[PDB]
Amino acid sequence: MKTTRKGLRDGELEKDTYGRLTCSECGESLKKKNDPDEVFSVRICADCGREWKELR
Repeated sequence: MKTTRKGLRDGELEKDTYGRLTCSECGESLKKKNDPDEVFSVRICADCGREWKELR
């Protein structure tokens, strides 16, 4: 899954006051899904139709 570090530089994701990676295009905080195998957070945009890996 694409990493947030990349999306940010591209201008798709943005950091909030609480360091919450959300799609700057929508503004609304993305829905974080469970990650059993992944040891990090994952932000998926149901509006844009994409996913990003956020390292906490």
